[PDB]
Amino acid sequence: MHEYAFFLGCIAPNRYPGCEASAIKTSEKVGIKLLPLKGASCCPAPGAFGSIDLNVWYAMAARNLVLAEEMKKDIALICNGCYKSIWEVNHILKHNDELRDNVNEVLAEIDMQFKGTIDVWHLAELYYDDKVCGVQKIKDSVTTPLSGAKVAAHYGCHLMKPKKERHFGDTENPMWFEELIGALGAEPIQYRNKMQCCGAGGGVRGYDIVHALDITNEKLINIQEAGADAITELCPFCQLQFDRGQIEIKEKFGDVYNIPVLHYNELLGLAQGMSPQDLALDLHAIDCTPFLQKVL
Amino acid sequence: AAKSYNIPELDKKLADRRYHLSDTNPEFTQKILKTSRTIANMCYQCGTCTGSCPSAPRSSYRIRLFMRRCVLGLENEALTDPDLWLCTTCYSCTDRCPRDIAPTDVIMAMRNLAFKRDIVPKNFLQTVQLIYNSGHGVPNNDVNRAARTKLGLPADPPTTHSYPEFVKGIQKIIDHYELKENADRILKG
Amino acid sequence: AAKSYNIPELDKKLADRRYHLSDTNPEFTQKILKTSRTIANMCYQCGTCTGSCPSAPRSSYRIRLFMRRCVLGLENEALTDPDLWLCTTCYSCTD
Amino acid sequence: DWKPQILAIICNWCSYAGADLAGGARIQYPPTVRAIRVMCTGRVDMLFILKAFVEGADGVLVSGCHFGDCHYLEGNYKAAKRMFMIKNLLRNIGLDDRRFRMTFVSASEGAKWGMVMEDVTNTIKELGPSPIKEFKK
Amino acid sequence: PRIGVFVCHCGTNIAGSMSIDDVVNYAKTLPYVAVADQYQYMCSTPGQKKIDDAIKEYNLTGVVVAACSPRLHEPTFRTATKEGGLNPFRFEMANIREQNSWVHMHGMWDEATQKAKDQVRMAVAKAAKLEDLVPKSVPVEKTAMVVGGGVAGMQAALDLASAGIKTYLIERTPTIGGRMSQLDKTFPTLDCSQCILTPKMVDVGRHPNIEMMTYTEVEKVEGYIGNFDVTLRKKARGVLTPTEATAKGIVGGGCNGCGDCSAVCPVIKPNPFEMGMAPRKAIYIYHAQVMPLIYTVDFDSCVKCGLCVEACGDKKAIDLEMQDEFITVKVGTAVLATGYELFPIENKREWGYKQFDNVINALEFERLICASGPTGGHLVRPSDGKTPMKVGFVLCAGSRDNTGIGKPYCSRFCCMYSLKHAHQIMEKIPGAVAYLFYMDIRSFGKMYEEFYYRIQHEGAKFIRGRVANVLEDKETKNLHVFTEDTLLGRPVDVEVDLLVLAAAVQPNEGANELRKKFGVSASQDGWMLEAHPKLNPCGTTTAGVFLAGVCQGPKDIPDTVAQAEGAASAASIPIHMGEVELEPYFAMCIDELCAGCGMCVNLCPYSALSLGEKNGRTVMVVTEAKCKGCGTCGGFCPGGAIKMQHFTTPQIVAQIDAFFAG
Amino acid sequence: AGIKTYLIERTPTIGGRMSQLDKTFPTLDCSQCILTPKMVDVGRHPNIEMMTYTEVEKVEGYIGNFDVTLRKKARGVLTPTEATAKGIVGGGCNGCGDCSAVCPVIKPNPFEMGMAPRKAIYIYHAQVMPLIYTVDFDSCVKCGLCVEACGDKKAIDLEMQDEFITVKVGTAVLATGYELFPIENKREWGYKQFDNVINALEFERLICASGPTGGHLVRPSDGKTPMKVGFVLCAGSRDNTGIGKPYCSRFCCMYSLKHAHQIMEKIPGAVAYLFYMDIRSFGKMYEEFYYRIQHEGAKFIRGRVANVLEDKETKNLHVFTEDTLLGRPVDVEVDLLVLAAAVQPNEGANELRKKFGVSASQDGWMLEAHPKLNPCGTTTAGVFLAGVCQGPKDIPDTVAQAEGAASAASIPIHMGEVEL
Ligand SMILES: Cc1cc2nc3c(=O)[nH]c(=O)nc-3n(C[C@H](O)[C@H](O)[C@H](O)COP(=O)(O)OP(=O)(O)OC[C@H]3O[C@@H](n4cnc5c(N)ncnc54)[C@H](O)[C@@H]3O)c2cc1C
Ligand SMILES: Cc1cc2nc3c(=O)[nH]c(=O)nc-3n(C[C@H](O)[C@H](O)[C@H](O)COP(=O)(O)OP(=O)(O)OC[C@H]3O[C@@H](n4cnc5c(N)ncnc54)[C@H](O)[C@@H]3O)c2cc1C
Ligand code: SF4
Ligand code: SF4
Ligand code: SF4
Ligand code: SF4
Ligand code: SF4
Ligand code: SF4
Ligand code: SF4
Ligand code: SF4
Ligand code: SF4
Ligand code: SF4
Ligand code: SF4
Ligand code: SF4
Ligand code: SF4
Ligand code: FES
Repeated sequence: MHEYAFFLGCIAPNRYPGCEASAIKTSEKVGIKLLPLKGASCCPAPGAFGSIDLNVWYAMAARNLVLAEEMKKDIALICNGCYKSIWEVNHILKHNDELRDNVNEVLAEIDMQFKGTIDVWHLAELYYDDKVCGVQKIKDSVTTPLSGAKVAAHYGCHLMKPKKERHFGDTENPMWFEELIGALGAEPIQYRNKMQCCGAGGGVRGYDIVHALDITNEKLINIQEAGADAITELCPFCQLQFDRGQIEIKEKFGDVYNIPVLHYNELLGLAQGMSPQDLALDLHAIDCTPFLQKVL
Repeated sequence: AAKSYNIPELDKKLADRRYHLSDTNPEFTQKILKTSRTIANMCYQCGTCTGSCPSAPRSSYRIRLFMRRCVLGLENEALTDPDLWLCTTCYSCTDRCPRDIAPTDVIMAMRNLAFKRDIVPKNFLQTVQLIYNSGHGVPNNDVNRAARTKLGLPADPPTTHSYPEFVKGIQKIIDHYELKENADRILKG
Repeated sequence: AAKSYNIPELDKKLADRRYHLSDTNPEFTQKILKTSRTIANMCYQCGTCTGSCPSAPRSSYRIRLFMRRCVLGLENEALTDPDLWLCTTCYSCTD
Repeated sequence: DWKPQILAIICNWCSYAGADLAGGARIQYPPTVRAIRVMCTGRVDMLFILKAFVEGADGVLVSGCHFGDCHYLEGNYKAAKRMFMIKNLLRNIGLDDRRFRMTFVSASEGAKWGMVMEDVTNTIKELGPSPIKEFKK
Repeated sequence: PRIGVFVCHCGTNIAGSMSIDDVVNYAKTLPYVAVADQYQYMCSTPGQKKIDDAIKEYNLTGVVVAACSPRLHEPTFRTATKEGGLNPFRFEMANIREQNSWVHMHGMWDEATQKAKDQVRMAVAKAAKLEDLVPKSVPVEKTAMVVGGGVAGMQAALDLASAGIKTYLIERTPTIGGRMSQLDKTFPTLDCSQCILTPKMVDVGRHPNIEMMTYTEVEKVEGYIGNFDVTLRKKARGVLTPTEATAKGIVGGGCNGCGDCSAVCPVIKPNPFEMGMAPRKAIYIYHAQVMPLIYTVDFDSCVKCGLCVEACGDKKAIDLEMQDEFITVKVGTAVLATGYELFPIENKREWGYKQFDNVINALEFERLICASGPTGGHLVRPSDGKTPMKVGFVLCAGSRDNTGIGKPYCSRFCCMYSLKHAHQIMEKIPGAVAYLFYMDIRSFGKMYEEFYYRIQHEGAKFIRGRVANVLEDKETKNLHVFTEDTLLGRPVDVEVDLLVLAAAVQPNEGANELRKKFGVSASQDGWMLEAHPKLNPCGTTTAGVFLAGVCQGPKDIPDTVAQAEGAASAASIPIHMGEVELEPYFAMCIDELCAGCGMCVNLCPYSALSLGEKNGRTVMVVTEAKCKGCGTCGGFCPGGAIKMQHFTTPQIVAQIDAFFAG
Repeated sequence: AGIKTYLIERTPTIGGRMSQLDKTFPTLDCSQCILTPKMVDVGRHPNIEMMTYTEVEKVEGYIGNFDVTLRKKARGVLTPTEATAKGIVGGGCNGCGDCSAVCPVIKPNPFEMGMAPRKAIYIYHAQVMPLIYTVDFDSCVKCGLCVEACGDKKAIDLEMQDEFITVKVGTAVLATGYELFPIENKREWGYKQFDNVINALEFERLICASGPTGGHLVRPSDGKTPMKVGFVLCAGSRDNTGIGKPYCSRFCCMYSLKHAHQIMEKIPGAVAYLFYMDIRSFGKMYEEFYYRIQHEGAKFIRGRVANVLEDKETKNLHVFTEDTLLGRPVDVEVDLLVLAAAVQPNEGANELRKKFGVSASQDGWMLEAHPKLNPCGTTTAGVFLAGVCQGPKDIPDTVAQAEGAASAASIPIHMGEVEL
């Protein structure tokens, strides 16, 4: 049973707690142990806080990293934006000496040092790796087939891009996340421009809601045209956009889709037999009941 | 464009549209290069970045134009552009640039300079306030505490919502860079 | 730019800025060539015309942009532009 | 009163070409190193280096082609093995082995030749006068 | 010994960095120096006259010139030393410009003067110990080899043969012609490629002075400028030419190219000439215009069914049990003309080359548009066989790219061939429109700009924007090309029926292996390197090897042919003379110091050293022709039994001693 | 290859334009340094009859025998060989320079594009291959000071006349080169009318260390060092208006990059602006050269220059165009403007190619036998083309073409028979 510190940023615990609950339960069912991070905070959200000040972005991400450093554990994440912040600041401060120095003399005011000893993983990346739980182990753990459901994957942008800074391979047409959805028994479908941004990154969600919603609506149109019955995602930002933004699209525009948006951990819980009440699917703006009727 | 008339609407209408060598700020370019950590002066304006941007088809935002402004040193043209905050940082431009430039990193550096000159949307400042107060950009509320309890999780996550002693360290980090002291001042107006 | 919303201010704000091949009017181009009696389809966008225009330094008028619109057939982009009447016909561009 | 005496033995086909290119490009560096110019660095016998160090070279530099880029297919592998062994001998006779180094400079690296010149001069200046000159007496 | 020291000013290039007067006075006070003197331009005729007058007057044994680099002016001053009654090799230079002046210009003058005095002292010390050498002259075999049967190889072979030298033309493939045989029409004149080349293929096939050896490779090369012992692998073609059949005893003949064999063969495989678009049997020719019309058998895919031999009948041209024969050929010079291949553009995933059906590259487009190709010359969509009406051309596909996937250089001809293809589609399909997504149209050659003007006049659309990514419509299989029109200033989404990628070119497969066999180095770009990038673009640093064609860097057919004839001329220079002088830097074994240990023998890359019998003692023997003067053996030998002719240990040690003299 | 060869040059020295070049793209080598060796080889080769300062009056014959009549123009000074033949044992010209030290006439030097003085008796530069000191008889006043300075060498014959020689040759190679197109016709760029507007060969002479200046680029108007230099690319090229040339001159993008590098490295803090319309770096290492120049910090403005205005007092040049990528008009004020002018066939080249029977291209350059597969030979047998005379090219392509032409001219000579 591999053990990881569970970073747990802002949106999953405070808006979609079923995501974190299913994360812990399903990760324990497969051979992974997710340990609470002691006093972790907002990973300085890369858009809304990196746009303001890169130095304080570095300092806060480094503080989050040195918490798990003192814990002597590897970070595990469930958010693409949190992955950007944590993993990328870890990678930058493992190689840039003057930035290490600057962050360290900022952190020395709170009796705290960064040395760069741990690694950062996304939970879906762990589920895909073969050393850690693999696709076959996921298939083994699945107990409810979830058959006869068309499911559209949204990769997001901060997990895989830029490919010159990550290690997940092709960004033009990846299929790895489609294999994790196929392990659950749901057939993943392909839609036009599947690698498009959801529109919520960089603080655009806050600065220009209509612009962000138009970017989201382009995706929703493509997904409905494909014929999806739900949208899996690996990011609480993207889930919030696809969930709230459907309501804001219904009100600001006149478009109705009613497409449930679920984190992959929530689908994994559904596959492994967790209850909808135990997943808190009532906390989503868009009702999941048609999808539950199909897969149950 | 003959000269300054001091009639504001006519100055706006007949603003000199012609680039002069007095318009270049090499200090601005050097600050951008340092902060962005990218080779931005090596752009040759192929248009791949704009061709990949998801914000371009629905707005006047042109990342290639911002790269050109960076190269030419057009400070007060880049920083005051309201389409500096339409980048979602999706990194498609960086993914595809043939010169290994990070235009989105150039955008991030430009946004930092805009904040230092006090141009910044209010959501950013409100997020600064929230993170200062609780350490969380999206904090917990009563209804989510009730939902977590009904799930079976503790009413608060293991974060600084349940360990408020780390909030003081976060606040010292923010105060060292004076982020709160600038955000509240800008919000006051 | 996702589609037509029929809310006029949002349509104005999210107008599709992206050129499609449905936007080209070859009939418009042929009418322009006939009436102007010039080889307009042979422009290669050097910028000399705009660099010589006396209206360009004080307005948004770009004769090179108008030439590009003519070449690409962008009727309803060229004709409705209010900077179509800022040409003094000084003939420096032609010179 | 003391100026370092550094001797370089540079091959004709990459290190001499690189030094010439640096000169042509007008790359400045201090005038402390004097070169010998053999055809390949395979020509460099160990006794050349040891003779230099016993006559009183404060430093010795041997510059040649990159591995795989010798004009004579493999003559700098022999030189590299010889200089590794020379580094070992100087360490065990108690002379400071950083008085000797072997750099691989290509025909197009005039800038790198200038940087090598600067770094060799700096290192020998830190090290100081060689001890042989007073140990002889 | 009596040495003269002549210090050049180089026209203030040296006098503006040091004190030439002080250097000259120091040279006068140096030991062994008879005369020291200075002049403004020692490389000029008064400078050589000054050297010669000094030699005659002062009875000089050797000459030291404190001037520019030896790599620039050894031949000049060696010839000046010869003219004057000395050996050319009693001369030594002291580089006091490119290694003293130009690097110690600023704010340091007496330091540069001291460095110059030191360099002059070391040069004088070496020259006081130099002695007479005579360059070795070696005979040159009167044959030549040309590796590569493309336009550059064929032109070089024809040029050498018509100059009268017997020539070998080695081609790995069963036919000569190269890429130009695959081209359909040619820019900027729109001539048919095969029509213009077939005359020259026939000339090569008929020339009595050319030994055309197709379907053959170069296993190994040893030797030097004089004699290259080149071993060739004659791959098992499986079919006998009439000459070989008569030699083996079959009077009725060999292969006449009737085609019955391929009419009956049941195996069907892709044709590499048609870039895989077209079928070909196990026994096959690439196209109907191959020069040796001899019908290779593909033994990796033959099932030995024996139907081909029954079809061939009494001609008995097919030998299904043939094996790789090896031949050793002695040649005087060699010309390398290996050409190029298309860079693998499936690595650029944003342009769905392998993943979308209707995305092709420019050689596949050229085969599809040729009238002899898999189609009847009709461009049709690969996805459904329908005729396209909009075609996009992605220029710079994988080129001028610094991301590490593509090539950082321009491929030279891809702007021109894309213009040609746009013209061809607009003239062959009525109403079809060509869109070129370009980033610097490069029409630089003769009539190229006029060709560009004519294409724009016929109505190709030029959109200045590098393509960002390509999406495939799920149903119509149409391709959505996304970029920005940089001049218009807006993003674009052009939907085309067919997308053509103008991919970069790279050195052919196996070219690095062949150039390592011949001893040629590579460029920064990865192409074969030339002797001097400006004034010698054909010869290489290894003597007797010359470059021709795209193998040295991408070029159009005109530039390729000019380069090929230049290489043929350079390869003919030593063959016509019949003599060639080697540089007397050889190793010479001193036998009554050799102990016969044999340890030096393995230190020679060229195998110039061996153990032999002289006066009962086993000593080492140098093949002075094979030695190249590197000095590895002579730097090894512990007993000092190997002497390097112009860089002897006493000379080098005298230089070291003079450096430490104070 | 062993064939005896005549080398005819109209000017008193061999070398051509590359002798005028200062540094060479993309390798940045010194042009004279790389060429002086080959000039010495030509001057010393026993199989080459170097005939400088000589023209071709008439040609008759065919592939077999060409009866070529040469005009040996009155050089005015005797080589040592000719002096000994005429009976002067003491010699001829040794290139001492006393003659030009005492000559009182001063005239412009055509090698230095007119920027520098030279006496009536002169050499172009100190590295001329026949160092023999021509006398310019159109400008000599026959004062006789030169002969007194020459003294016992007696190399100067002020009464020399044009001698005519008839030579029989088997083949002929034409290598007439090129000149710069007259860019004063494009009035919008004030080439002759503004002091600080020069062209690229004048810039190359100004930047060379052997030029009229000490290698220091200074403004012609006042002799001050420029700090902003503009390069107008395509000056008179790809132009269909009837004034300029409709073709690309091939090397002007590359040499403008070289000059931008040279100014940015020779004057500290100087900025180079290139007003360009399709940067054309197509050759080997050319794209890397372009990358390196942009890295060192040349500004690339994609816009063809519209017109140039001169500031009345500072003599600075206001360059007006549009930055097509930026989308705005620009007004860049530079201290020095350099025009990358088009090239055209040399003066008298059409006369010489009509003497030899060669036709012309659409572009005006000499025509080749087959544009693809025979770029050296012409339709008239026994005549071959080499160099820029067949079309503009860089020194690498020119040398490849020259060796190709030499091979083609050797083909019939080595055989010794040709069939008509
Ligand atoms: C799509 C396309 C269109 C083009 N169109 C034109 C055009 O219209 N006009 C134009 O002028 N140019 C054109 N070009 C460029 C033109 O093809 C080249 O200039 C020309 O083919 C160079 O010929 P080459 O002999 O050097 O090389 P190649 O033609 O490639 O010939 C090399 C030959 O050597 C052989 N070979 C390779 N390695 C070995 C080995 N180890 N041993 C033995 N043999 C070997 C190969 O099999 C081949 O036969 C085009 C290029 C492309 C890709
Ligand atoms: C400003 C500039 C910079 C350049 N820089 C570079 C560079 O950095 N690198 C590079 O590779 N190329 C460069 N080039 C191009 C280069 O100069 C040419 O490629 C090259 O000089 C071509 O030489 P050529 O022998 O064909 O012609 P030329 O050099 O012009 O030689 C022709 C010769 O023939 C003589 N001649 C002419 N007519 C007659 C006649 N009727 N009878 C007898 N003799 C005659 C002329 O006097 C001259 O000596 C540059 C060009 C210019 C204009
Ligand atoms: S993709 Fe890169 S090179 Fe092209 S315009 Fe954008 S930043 Fe410049
Ligand atoms: S990172 Fe910003 S500029 Fe780049 S493609 Fe995404 S939205 Fe456009
Ligand atoms: S119309 Fe304008 S942009 Fe087009 S070629 Fe003429 S001057 Fe240049
Ligand atoms: S005629 Fe004059 S005003 Fe009109 S576009 Fe041309 S230059 Fe501008
Ligand atoms: S020999 Fe060398 S240093 Fe002397 S003048 Fe000639 S080039 Fe200059
Ligand atoms: S049947 Fe025999 S002769 Fe005819 S093509 Fe085949 S192998 Fe040649
Ligand atoms: S043996 Fe059979 S498979 Fe082989 S070539 Fe002959 S017919 Fe074809
Ligand atoms: S030749 Fe044209 S298409 Fe090919 S790499 Fe160069 S610029 Fe791009
Ligand atoms: S020369 Fe030296 S190494 Fe070679 S065999 Fe003789 S003793 Fe041994
Ligand atoms: S110097 Fe010695 S090792 Fe080198 S090639 Fe000659 S014999 Fe061989
Ligand atoms: S004075 Fe006489 S010898 Fe001297 S350069 Fe003049 S002509 Fe020649
Ligand atoms: S005769 Fe007089 S003018 Fe003529 S070259 Fe001699 S000194 Fe000069
Ligand atoms: S080479 Fe460059 S500057 Fe010269 S004409 Fe061609 S495009 Fe213009
Ligand atoms: S040629 Fe330089 S190390 Fe051998």
